[PDB]
Amino acid sequence: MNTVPFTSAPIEVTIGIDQYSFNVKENQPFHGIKDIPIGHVHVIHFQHADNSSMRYGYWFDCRMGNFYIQYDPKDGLYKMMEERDGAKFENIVHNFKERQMMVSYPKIDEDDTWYNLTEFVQMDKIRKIVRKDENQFSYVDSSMTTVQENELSDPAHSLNYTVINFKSREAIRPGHEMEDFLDKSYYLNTVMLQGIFKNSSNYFGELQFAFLNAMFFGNYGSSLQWHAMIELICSSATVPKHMLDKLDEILYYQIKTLPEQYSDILLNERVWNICLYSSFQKNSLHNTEKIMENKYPELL
Amino acid sequence: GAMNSSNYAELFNNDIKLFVDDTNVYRVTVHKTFEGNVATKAINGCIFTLNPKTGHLFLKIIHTSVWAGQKRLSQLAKWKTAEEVSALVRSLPKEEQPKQIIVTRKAMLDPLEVHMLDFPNIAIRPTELRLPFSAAMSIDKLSDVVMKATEPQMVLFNIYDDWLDRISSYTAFSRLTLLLRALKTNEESAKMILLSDPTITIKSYHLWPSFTDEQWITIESQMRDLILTEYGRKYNV
Repeated sequence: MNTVPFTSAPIEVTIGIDQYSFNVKENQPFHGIKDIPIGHVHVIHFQHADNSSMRYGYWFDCRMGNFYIQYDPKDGLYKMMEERDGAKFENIVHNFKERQMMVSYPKIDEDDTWYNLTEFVQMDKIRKIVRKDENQFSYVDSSMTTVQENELSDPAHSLNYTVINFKSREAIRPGHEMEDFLDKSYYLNTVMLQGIFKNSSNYFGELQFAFLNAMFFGNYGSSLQWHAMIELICSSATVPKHMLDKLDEILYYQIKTLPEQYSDILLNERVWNICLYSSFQKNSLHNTEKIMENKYPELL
Repeated sequence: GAMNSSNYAELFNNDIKLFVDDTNVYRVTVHKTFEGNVATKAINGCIFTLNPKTGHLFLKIIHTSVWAGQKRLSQLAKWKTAEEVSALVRSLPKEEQPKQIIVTRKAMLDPLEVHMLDFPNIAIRPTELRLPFSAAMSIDKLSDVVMKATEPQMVLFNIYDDWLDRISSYTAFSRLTLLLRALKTNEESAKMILLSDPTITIKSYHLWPSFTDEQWITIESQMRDLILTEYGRKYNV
């Protein structure tokens, strides 16, 4: 079980660790989070009690080093940092655990929620969407723009999501205009899966990462990526049987986890109605369609 | 974005533009089968592609053979339209290519946009205008060339005849829409008005009768009267 210690909690803040969240008071004796399951990515995220604007956070994998949080009173945020001195860190953490100044990652044993939302998400692929190659962890926030947003402004502080554009020379073969526009199988299978992603796992990986950035940070560009990657599959007549069965499970858990009160801004009416009712795959997402109908019948 | 009465004179500036109407591309007669079911029989169609400044009409004839063995023909018709317009633009020298193409129906936007991905500098636009281009096939000489075609064919017309020798393109376009609006509301009445005085003829190289300027005012007057009445009848007002 891994630990992310904190130096202190000098400003009052809501701390998220994956799907969980805890309120910490200004100068409350808080020294971080223990019992974090090894083997999965994690995100630790923040919303200041004084600014419910700029939700921000850190994607990290505990196997890739010893990480802690320290408040920076110049830049005014909780910063992720790496402690390279193994013994100092072990010693720091043991003092704080002995003093019980740490909250426990509160995994329920039956609960596979986090595995199901992160199944294909790989820290090494996150570090290529979020480029800050001097850190093992990746910062994301509410206002970060995507590379595709910047095309239609700082290239260093962007989400390098795979560009998907249904009205692009990339997506449409000359002399196959009508065919490729109404059936995106060639854009999905040859251009995206064979050409760019190499396999379905990397495609599902970016899709799951876009959704989680949307949900945890209200990142608008991420929400657009997540919908785009869903629409590319729903609008393809030819999709491997295992991709569809796995997509149905992916979306089921995403829809299950979405805060009830956020469906209005995080769900795109046109994409979901298309996928579930209009598209080639209307009969292929049984779990997703059942949860969407019982939980968000309004949207449809 | 979309073209309306608030940016109307844009049609007659010196930026090359074309209207594309696809309303006569896919044409059918509906008939009863021997077993008493209903079937369609396709007839020849046309793409109405008009330079509203010059009056140059690029009439692409759509021969019924293009539909042979195809499914979802109303949908294919929009993609066949986009394919032909695109082929037409690529056939023109660069200095003759349109800077904008305005489609009369919004369903043509995505087909044409996709077929013109090679031309990012050509703006594809809808219109809020209700243009009567559907009535193109009430023009005898255009209907004649479409119905006689035995193969796909492109025929070039000037839909203004020689009018621009005497009037501006704003006025020539206004006369054209008045003529086509009349033909669309009551083909028979409109056609009687245009040929009632058999001393006025249509030249071999023209579409419309050779009216003096005063005769055109009278004709124009009669088309407005026709349009107004039919509207009273339609709405009982």
